[PDB]
Amino acid sequence: AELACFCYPHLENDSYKFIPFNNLAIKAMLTAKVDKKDMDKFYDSIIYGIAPPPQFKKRYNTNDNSRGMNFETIMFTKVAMLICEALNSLKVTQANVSNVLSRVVSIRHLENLVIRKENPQDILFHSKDLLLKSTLIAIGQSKEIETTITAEGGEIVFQNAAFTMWKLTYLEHQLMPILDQNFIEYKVTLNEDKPISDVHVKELVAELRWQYNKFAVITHGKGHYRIVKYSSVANHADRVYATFKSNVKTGVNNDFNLLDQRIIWQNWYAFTSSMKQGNTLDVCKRLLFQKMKPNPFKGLSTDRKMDEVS
Amino acid sequence: AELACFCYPHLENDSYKFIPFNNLAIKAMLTAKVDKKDMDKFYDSIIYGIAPPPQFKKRYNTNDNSRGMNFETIMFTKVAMLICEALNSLKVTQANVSNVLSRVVSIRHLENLVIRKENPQDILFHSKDLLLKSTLIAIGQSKEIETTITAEGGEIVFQNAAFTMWKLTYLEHQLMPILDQNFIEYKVTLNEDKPISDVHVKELVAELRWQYNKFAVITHGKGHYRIVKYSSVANHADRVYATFKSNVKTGVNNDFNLLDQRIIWQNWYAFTSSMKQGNTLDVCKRLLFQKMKPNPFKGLSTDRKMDEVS
Amino acid sequence: AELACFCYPHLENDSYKFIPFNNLAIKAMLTAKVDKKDMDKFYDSIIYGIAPPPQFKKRYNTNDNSRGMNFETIMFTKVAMLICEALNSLKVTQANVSNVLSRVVSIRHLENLVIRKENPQDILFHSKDLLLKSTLIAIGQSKEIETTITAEGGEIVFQNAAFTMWKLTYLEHQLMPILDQNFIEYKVTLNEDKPISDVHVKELVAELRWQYNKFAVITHGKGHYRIVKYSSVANHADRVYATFKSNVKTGVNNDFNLLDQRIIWQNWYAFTSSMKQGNTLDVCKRLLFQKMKPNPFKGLSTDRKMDEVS
Amino acid sequence: AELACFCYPHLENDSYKFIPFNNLAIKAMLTAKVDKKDMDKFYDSIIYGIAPPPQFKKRYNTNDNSRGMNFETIMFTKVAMLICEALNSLKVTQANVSNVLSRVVSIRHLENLVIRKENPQDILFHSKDLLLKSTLIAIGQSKEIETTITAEGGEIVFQNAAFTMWKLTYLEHQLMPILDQNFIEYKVTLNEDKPISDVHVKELVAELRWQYNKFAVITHGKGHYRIVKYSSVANHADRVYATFKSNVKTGVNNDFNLLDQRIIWQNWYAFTSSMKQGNTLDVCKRLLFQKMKPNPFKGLSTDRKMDEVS
Amino acid sequence: AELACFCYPHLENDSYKFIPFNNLAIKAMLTAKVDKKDMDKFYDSIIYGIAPPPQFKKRYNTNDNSRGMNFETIMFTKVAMLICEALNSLKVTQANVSNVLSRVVSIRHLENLVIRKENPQDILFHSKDLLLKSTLIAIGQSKEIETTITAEGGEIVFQNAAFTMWKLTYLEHQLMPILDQNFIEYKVTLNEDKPISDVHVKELVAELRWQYNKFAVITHGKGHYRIVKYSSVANHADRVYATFKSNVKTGVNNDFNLLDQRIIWQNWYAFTSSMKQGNTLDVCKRLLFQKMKPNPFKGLSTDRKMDEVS
Amino acid sequence: AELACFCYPHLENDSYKFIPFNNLAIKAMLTAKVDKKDMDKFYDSIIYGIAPPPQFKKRYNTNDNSRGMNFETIMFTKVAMLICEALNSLKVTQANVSNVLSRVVSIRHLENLVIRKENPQDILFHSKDLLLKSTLIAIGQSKEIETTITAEGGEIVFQNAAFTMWKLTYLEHQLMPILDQNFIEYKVTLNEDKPISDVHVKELVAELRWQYNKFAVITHGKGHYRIVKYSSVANHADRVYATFKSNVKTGVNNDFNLLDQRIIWQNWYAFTSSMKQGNTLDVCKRLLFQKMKPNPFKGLSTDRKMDEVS
Ligand SMILES: [Mg+2]
Ligand SMILES: [Mg+2]
Ligand SMILES: [Mg+2]
Ligand SMILES: [Mg+2]
Ligand SMILES: [Mg+2]
Ligand SMILES: [Mg+2]
Repeated sequence: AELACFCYPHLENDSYKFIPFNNLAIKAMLTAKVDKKDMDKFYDSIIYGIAPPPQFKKRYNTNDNSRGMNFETIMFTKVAMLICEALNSLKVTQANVSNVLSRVVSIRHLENLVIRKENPQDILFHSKDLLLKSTLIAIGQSKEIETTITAEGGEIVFQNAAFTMWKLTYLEHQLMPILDQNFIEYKVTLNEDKPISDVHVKELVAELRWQYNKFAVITHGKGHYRIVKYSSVANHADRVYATFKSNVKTGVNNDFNLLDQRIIWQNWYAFTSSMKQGNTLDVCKRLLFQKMKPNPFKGLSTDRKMDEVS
Repeated sequence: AELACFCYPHLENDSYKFIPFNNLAIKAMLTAKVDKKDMDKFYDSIIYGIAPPPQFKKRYNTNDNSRGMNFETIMFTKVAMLICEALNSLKVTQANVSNVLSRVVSIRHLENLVIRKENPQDILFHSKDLLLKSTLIAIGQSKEIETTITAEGGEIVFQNAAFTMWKLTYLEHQLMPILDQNFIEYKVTLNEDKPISDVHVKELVAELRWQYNKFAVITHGKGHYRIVKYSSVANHADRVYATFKSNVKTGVNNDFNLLDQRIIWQNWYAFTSSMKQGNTLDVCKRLLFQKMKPNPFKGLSTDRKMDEVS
Repeated sequence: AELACFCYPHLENDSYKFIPFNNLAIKAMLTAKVDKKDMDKFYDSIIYGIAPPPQFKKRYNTNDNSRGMNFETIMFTKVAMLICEALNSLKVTQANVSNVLSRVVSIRHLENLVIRKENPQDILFHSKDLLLKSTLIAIGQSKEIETTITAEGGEIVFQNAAFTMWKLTYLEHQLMPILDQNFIEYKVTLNEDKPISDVHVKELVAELRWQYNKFAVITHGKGHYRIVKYSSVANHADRVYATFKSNVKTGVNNDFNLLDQRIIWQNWYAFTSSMKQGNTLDVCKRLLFQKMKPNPFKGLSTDRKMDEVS
Repeated sequence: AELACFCYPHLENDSYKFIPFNNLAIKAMLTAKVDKKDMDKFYDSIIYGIAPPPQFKKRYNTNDNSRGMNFETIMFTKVAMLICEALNSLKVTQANVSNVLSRVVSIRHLENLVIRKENPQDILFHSKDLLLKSTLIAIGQSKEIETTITAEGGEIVFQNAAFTMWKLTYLEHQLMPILDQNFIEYKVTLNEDKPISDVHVKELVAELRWQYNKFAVITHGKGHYRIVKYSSVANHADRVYATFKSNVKTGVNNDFNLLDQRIIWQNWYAFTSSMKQGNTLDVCKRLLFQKMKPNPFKGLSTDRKMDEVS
Repeated sequence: AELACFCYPHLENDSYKFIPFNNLAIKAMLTAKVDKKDMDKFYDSIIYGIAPPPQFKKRYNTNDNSRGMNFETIMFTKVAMLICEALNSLKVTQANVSNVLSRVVSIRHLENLVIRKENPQDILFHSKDLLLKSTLIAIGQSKEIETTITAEGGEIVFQNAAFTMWKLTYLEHQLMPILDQNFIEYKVTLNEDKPISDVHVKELVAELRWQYNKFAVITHGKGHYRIVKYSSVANHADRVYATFKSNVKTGVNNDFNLLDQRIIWQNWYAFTSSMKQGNTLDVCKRLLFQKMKPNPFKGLSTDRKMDEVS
Repeated sequence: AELACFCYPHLENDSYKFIPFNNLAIKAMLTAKVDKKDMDKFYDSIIYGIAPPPQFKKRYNTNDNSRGMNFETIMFTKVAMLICEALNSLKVTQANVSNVLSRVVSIRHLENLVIRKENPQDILFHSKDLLLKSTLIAIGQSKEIETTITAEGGEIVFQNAAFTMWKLTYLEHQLMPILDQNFIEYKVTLNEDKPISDVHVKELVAELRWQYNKFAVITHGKGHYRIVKYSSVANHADRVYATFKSNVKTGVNNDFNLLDQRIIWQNWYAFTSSMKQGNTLDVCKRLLFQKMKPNPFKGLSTDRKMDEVS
């Protein structure tokens, strides 16, 4: 959903502060009759303050809508505050306000950060500057790359010198949980942005082949690996391509990190290298469905299997 | 119930302060044997302080009484405090104390205000002067008209530039809930006290005809619409008339706002216009039961129906 | 789903008997690896007997599939028995078996009949020939028209000399309940197949205008009215048309009862009269979205409203 | 545990009938003081009948013993009856009684058969001769090979023309459940005892490599595959060897079916082929821990992965 | 309580049959106003049949009485039936009826027999003649001695060739449970009425010294041992003496089995041998409180302790 | 477990402070792939701080490990803090840090101290110096002897001028409870370290013989008695000997307090006196299993028994 779904802008001393919505103001908005002239304007409830633009009604779950968010949970307020805390660390100028609030962000990413920020064991609980960097990356108002320390979080299921792998907890989420219960996705983040030695890559690939054999290793180009079910690689190719296409139409720069060719699924490296060369979706997606002949380390499966036998 | 059911007056520096009753003092009063000479005087429990006059015993629920209030709930204290907070914002002089405490008020209205005052999303939680205006209107110690910002509250089910419509939550109430579970009533308050354009009236009437077709649109003359079941319009006519009659006997001024003739139920506008002309109950009530031939906007039902089909 | 999802055919003395599936046989089928040569053939589990053809896997709910049926409930067995009881009342010859088992039927209709058959108050519990007629209509192996006595059932919400109106209980269903909780549909069945006097039609239309004002009165042409939300008339038009189209391609006769023009929604009568004239979907569906100028009984709303006021 | 833990022998007309123990007779036995002269003799409680020999005390769970069985469950009686039903289908002669009752059997195998026998969907519920064959195989009083139709049961997780694979449910068991909750074991039984075509083997191996990559495919030589965690192959090698060794000392014939070399784990085929050649445990077990260079079908993993991508 | 608390006599063909009371007839009796002339006569409720004599009111628990029985439990009916079943196995003649019904019996003993009779594992469930012998002993209408096979029952906590020891379950009882939760009593019954070898006595005494060191071994003279807390031996001496005294006044024969002098508590053997010589209570009870110098088997404690160390 | 399982060292101003681990840092460590070069080094999670050395993985309960501790309970943090509070009361120098953190301690002892420290009735709650002395004794960084005031705690079941006896509550523990539910152990601590008069010893031995007859009175040499089941004396002899042996190899001084010969179990005094003379395990352990002929106070059992009879 867009940032304008959680906060509205307020000017103070020619510097913009952002304010979370009340959920009762959202609920009043969803019952409002509004002119089409006013659907892009912020709504005013008399009782509960300002509400998002009525054009965003579909972002909110209703008796009719299940494809939105659960805006009446406490989590909605925590995520709105988190966004607002980060938008206020910038001082957005009037020229920029409409653009920042238009940015579409992952609610599940933001919720996971709240879970990190409120956990006293997590470094984000103790470093207001780390949390701010983490949130700024999430809401796309920073060009730093998400790494382990700035990751959205989840359950750590594997760690080594170079990588931390997280299980994404989206089924348990309060604000916008994934509905199909057959969902499983993992994330591999970089600990540092340095080059990685071959042994630390071998360790990762061994774990993925042994424990995540039914998962593809892909990426959306923003610097980290995503461990997704093979039955969903086709949908991921669609969304990655739409984003690559939409950014070519808008002029936004498309720098896509293909990551290590030894870790990424071979077919996915093909589909995304082709995409990075400029080919259309159909040229690109057909490479997902080919069976390619060749790979990087051999016998990794056997080593781990023989370790278990002991 | 009368204001004297929640507070008693105490003098300090020739200015009256009001003090909420303890519910255990009420419970002691309900067991007291009192002279008829003393039934209009405030009762003294030895253990729990002052108690309402014993003539008010019927206002309180007992093993025998179900037509009173649940004075032992925490809500009774909150409502008593709310009343007392407003009575203390005035400085009632000795000549006036008996009259203010004699005023009969809607407990359900007062309870709903408590629900607004204790809700951090509600403007009443943040504006002590709005809350005071709201309470003063409720306890009839102000001649301002209830509007959306000063409304008793409830669930917002419709809003536009001119109107907010509230569902009255009286079944869930703690202090004096409505007992029949077949109850449904709605309230339409004015957002501002200005004149209203024809489009904003058309929007309201369309919603009422489409979503509240089984409800009459009536008013008690105090500036807002009440959406009530047709099976209860007869009882409402009684109470509105009794009030109009009792105020003619007492000399209290009867200014009755008939509201927009395009919104009010046609028959009800008739019964109340006749009442405002001075006719008796029987002349007036018989106009409720006539079927009148004609109305203000045609095809509003069809427009909304055709919108839904898309 | 097709009849072959609940029973398989077995020959005895050149007369076909049908046998319900075990749900564990279905569960074994859903784990089976089967040649494409064999996907239209009945599956053999070793432990639990015969199972439906693997081409029907999608009809059954899985960890992956939610758009099928809950075949592991007791209700699945009751519905399979009901089908089988009716298929055995016929003696289907070898030429016919594949055609009967190919027939697609409403599981919710069949489940509702089970609820009637097992209820000792219901005439279906007492008349094995009524139940058989009811089931034969449901599984499309009879050309009699569904009437009140043979209806699928539900909660009776209105009855008069000519009509019974049923609320469809599909949200509570065990085998294939409707998932959106915003669902409400009603059914109006004929008590007898005779002509209906004008007063009995006036009674029905009055109830629908007063109590079901937010519902369209439509029909699928098989002899009874369906009371559906206006927001769903578009989807109903699609399915009715597909059926009318698919039967023109297959040569199946399309007799469509347009029912009383005074009861059916005006726009729907148009879309279906146009369909019955042979026009394409787009010519027909556009008549759903027009606003037409004129209707049959006037003042019915007012009469019922005035009755309530008393 | 030994068969003498569930039944005792009783002679009628020079033919032996077997009788299940009462669990209260077992409980009396566990409190009994018995001469060492009598520890191999059946115990007599006065109140509850005959009880197992006191030398079997350790087979029964106590406040002190957790490595025995839950003899006070209803399941103990069902398993005792099942054993007794099968022992009575034979007519064991006096020379044989001590030998049959000495036979050690898998309680979990017997419990699983009870779960099949009491399930109306299961063929064992309907065929008293199949159930008897199944039980006779289980209690080692038959030289037929366990196949799908005679299998102990469990959840079917894969089936094809040649094989059925079962998940062993031992954690849910009442009489002697597996305690570590980290347990998972699967069983692959033959549907028929015929030769198996190469495609049906390819189908099995593809499923095992894709869905059971973290499992070894081994066998105990009695005609079916066992899918066990690699971390437990070492323990299985011990038990298989002890049995092979103990049968060489006792003269019992050791026919060990090595099954298909394309399905069995390569190392396990080695350890068991060596065992079948007569080598000692240490020569044999060391072959489990080698990493061997080569295998039967290549690209099976890739085919299944590419199927999922579609 | 007396037998007349559970049944009343009814004559048929000059042979007496006994009939259980309805608990509602008892409840009517406890509200009845009755002449003192009629307190020893059976009461007639009009609605529920015959009720016990009103002189027995104190035997029944009331809002006022806790020292009686819970006559409204199902257990009361089962115990009444058990008594009645045994009274009907005799054919009590008119001369005898008043005497049998006057007999005072242990309700807890009778309840325990019901628990044995309704247990399919218990021989009493299968032998109507054993159950009858057991009940006849209990209600003192038989001079046979209670043994293991005829015991009242409970949990078996020790058994050997000569003895069975039972834990008395009186805290869990439905009809008349022991109220202090600090209660523990055990019973040692003879398996046969033969002489007992010295090893089987050594086994019993070893178990009592090791596991029941805080318990006295006493007897009430009726052929079995009672394992009671030392803090209650004084009360037991009272009741045993009262019975021995009351039977000397009534002429009932007093045969008191002193049991094995090696098993009985030394002091208790003294108090009861003195009682059997004719001394008064004070001569006898003072022997309970002496500390006597010497005993039968030495080192039994040490043997059992050393067994445990291994 | 070793002290390094709860805290890691941090240097400040050439004085060492110790810091508790986060349990999420431990959980990240248990998923980490670590070089063998690094298994003795403290682990760094990026998100949750420092974690114990990976060589300690087995000290922590996992889905696979039940023989470790429940490090995710709040109790783990309280025990880590308690350790850290005591390690910081010392100022451990760099030479010493590795040695202190290597010390193996009783987690159950530490948990019991937490239960004392957080109890406002306990003197440890009020005396930070008593608590520190108590913890320093527990973690073996003090040579004072545990006494009643510094005891680990538990339920007091007996007290006199010289001794307090505690029931060890290890089954209820959160961090590392004893799993067998058949566990019972008691502790007898000295109130003062003075000589004890003969009457106060007689009082203790009387209580142990009467109420703990099935328990051996032993000691591990550190100044207090342990009341353990005879069935476990053999295991205790093993552990006491291993400690005595391991300290002879390491040069740590072995001062073993044999305590009062009148209180200790005779056989145990023998096994430990022999151990203190230098004999091997087999010479020593065989003295546990002998039956020795003679003891200190006679008739103590009889006195207590006779007290109870009154
Ligand atoms: Mg990415
Ligand atoms: Mg009004
Ligand atoms: Mg139809
Ligand atoms: Mg095998
Ligand atoms: Mg006796
Ligand atoms: Mg010690």
